[PDB]
Amino acid sequence: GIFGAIAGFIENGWEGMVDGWYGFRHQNSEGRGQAADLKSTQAAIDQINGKLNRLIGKTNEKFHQIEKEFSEVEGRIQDLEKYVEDTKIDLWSYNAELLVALENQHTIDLTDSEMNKLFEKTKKQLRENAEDMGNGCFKIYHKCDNACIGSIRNGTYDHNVYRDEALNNRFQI
Amino acid sequence: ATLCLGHHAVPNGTIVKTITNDRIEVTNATELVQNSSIGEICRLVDGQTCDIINGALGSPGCDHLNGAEWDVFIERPNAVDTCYPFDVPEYQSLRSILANNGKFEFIAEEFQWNTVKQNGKSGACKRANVDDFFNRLNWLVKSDGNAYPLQNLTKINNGDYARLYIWGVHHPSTSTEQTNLYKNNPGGVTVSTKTSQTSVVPDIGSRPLVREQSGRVSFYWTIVEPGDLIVFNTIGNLIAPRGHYKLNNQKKSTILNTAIPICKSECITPNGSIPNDKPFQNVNRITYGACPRYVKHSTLKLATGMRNVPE
Amino acid sequence: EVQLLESGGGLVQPGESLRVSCAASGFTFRDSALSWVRQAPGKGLEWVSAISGNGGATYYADTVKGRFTISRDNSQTTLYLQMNSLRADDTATYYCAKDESPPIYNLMPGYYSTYYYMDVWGKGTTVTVSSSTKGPSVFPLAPSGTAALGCLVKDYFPEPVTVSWNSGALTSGVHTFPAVLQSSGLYSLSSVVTVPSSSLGTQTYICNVNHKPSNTKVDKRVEPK
Amino acid sequence: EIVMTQSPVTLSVSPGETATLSCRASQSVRSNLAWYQQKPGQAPRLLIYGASTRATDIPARFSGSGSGTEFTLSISSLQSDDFAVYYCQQYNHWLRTFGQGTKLEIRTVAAPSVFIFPPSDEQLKSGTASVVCLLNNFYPREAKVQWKVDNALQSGNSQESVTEQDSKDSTYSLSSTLTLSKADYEKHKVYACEVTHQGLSSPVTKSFNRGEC
Repeated sequence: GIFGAIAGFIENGWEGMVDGWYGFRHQNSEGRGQAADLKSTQAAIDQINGKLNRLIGKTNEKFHQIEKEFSEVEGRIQDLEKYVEDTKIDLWSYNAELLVALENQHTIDLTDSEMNKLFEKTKKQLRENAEDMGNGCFKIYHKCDNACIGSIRNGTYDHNVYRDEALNNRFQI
Repeated sequence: ATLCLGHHAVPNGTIVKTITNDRIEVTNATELVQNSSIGEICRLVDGQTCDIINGALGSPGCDHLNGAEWDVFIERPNAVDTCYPFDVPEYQSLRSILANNGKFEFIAEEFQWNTVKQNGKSGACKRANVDDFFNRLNWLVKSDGNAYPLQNLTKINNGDYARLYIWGVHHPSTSTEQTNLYKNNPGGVTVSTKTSQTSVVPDIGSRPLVREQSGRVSFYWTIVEPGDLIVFNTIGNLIAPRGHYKLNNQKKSTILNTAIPICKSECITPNGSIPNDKPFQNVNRITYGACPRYVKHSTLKLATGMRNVPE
Repeated sequence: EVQLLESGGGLVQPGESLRVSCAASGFTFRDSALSWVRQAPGKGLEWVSAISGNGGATYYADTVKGRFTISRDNSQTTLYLQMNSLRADDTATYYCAKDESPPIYNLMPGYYSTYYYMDVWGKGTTVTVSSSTKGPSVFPLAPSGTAALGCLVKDYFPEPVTVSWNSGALTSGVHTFPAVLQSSGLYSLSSVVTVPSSSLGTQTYICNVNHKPSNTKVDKRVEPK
Repeated sequence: EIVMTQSPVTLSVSPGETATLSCRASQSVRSNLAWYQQKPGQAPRLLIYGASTRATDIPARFSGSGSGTEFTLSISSLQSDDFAVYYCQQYNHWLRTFGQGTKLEIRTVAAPSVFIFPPSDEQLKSGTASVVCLLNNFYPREAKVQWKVDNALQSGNSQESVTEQDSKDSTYSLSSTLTLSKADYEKHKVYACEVTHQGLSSPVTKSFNRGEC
């Protein structure tokens, strides 16, 4: 993707994450855990459903048209009827091909974008209390139990509470 | 502590095409091209043993078609002739008009034919072992007094719909059959409106034996618009109408010849009805109804998930 | 069986709060969406809100955009709706409705598919927002081959009242009409019965009126006068 | 934020005939559109969703169609139990909206039988007088009541209501109440209800004289 998260600085996806598209994995004093992020998951899903809504269940009614198969050679007029239909099919076949190639490129880019947004949002939350390890992981420079990790995931983390502990750990020898 | 951000992945990914890459795996995709039909056409009217032409003439076995209305007339390959041997000089054009019109609404009319006998029947067109005929047609023959006077009859149209009159000319096998049936020799028919006409001279001769007959009937038609009128003129061999069919002003129907047996579906193809949830289809360029658009590709996968990155 | 049951509701003063429960029982695994729809007697339907998965909705109508809040408790399988800052026009029969979507949508089973249609409706709970309960006065509509007689049930609040005749022994020919709302804000309705003229003199007719909201119960004998 | 307008407000269709309904919608809408059959005293029941796809195990006589703006709902073979009200919803604007509602009717014209009731002595002792006019078992629904007190047309002091179509005979009935103070009621003599209805060749008046019987 153009943002460089998915198939980028995030080395691979998690097959064990089956309750969401994006999420958090942590390791602290109490153990190792995994939790999905619902808002970013839903944001991606809503955009994809928006595309589907434009494409699925919206066909157009046609009734009496022209003949498109012929049992006898006729020449001029039949050449014209055949050429008209062949022209139309090639133009629709082009539209369909480009639509899928374009939407797919965009779908892959929007899903990569949602991953990047979640990472950036988390980074800002942690302020000076953590450092980006470059693989989608943050090293958090303070004791962070399950409730602390939970507060980060649900956007209630107060960085000021830990800042002194974190700064001392980060900036030493 | 450590906090890692991530995304899901699946073991069973799907390959899709993008602008920059022919083959890229995503977690999920959906198909945009409908490639199959259930093989049935889900308003249909089954002609069964009557093709649309004997249906219109009212041959034996076709009575079930009386009053029928259709979007698509289903005509069967194993349909068979059950009446006097006939042909239609512009067969495909008459078949088109009947199919396109989309209904069999027949309006009986009284024709005051003079002197001549009506309701001639034939062994080639048996109904319950009794000699009969096309029930929309009226076979005129000479009187018991051996008379077939010039017929000269007029039907005026001041209804609000165009009328379709179907009529025919009989071709006897021999001069004897000609005189035995119509006295005069030769016969002759002229049917005309204000602006159009058809004139036919019978052609006497031996044709192959079909249901015991060497003669033939050739059928013709005349359309009579509102404010126009039709004149029938004969000195013999006329196979007269018993009335006319009503034509819809707007003709929106058609016919499909198939052996496939007859559900609810909006899109019809000659292969059968197809679902219309997908925007495109690969089944047939010929369609009727709310249909996906025909394209040449057999498959087109739309990604519905992120790039799949396992390990 | 996919029926749900709505509990709660009642009479509340404008400005107060009230939450209505919806016991989602049956086929619903409660990974599907649910919605609330209110209707006042004398008005049509109106969609109120919706819920999805966990906290994906967040979907409220503009009428209640800043007042109503929708809760979901999947552990006890009950849907809630906290109706705060209730106004006069909030008086309606709040229906809890199932939500179904075409299978092409709803990619992840839990989250919201932004195209839902309600299939299984609930029994509904009536919520009245006004200022006191009052039992009816019952007056005879006296008969004066076939005669009509009846009872006028007047000046009660809120709906409903029930009317029977001769303790339910008289059914043929009975018509109990919809109540009308008077300018005082109280309801009035009539119940009538047609009977043989010849029965007036031998047969007693009594209308039995029950107004459960005020636990009031009246039998009124209707006599020719 | 996307209004739905059904047409008409109420329609009368004989049982057996096809009843076509309208659901005109501002702004385009095609993917999602649901029809409902809310019988009186019951919750709405889903009939069709999307546009034409009908719900599970519902009769095939309920047909749906439409695209973008104009939508229709036709009931093929009509039954006497179809006297419900029908609605239509839409997607999406993240905010689904419902329709106004279309009332469906199901007989021979029938004039009302008209009865007038004086206030009871019991009511008068409480200080008010309700005079009631009953229009019983009529068809069609359209009916007009006028109240006169000593031949003076009353305005603003009556209320009326009308029953649902009766399942047993397909008729309607109507009750009108004229409310006066006790003092006013005792000041006048002749109380009359005048009824106009298609089944009556001339309007019918029922009346009484206060203090006579």
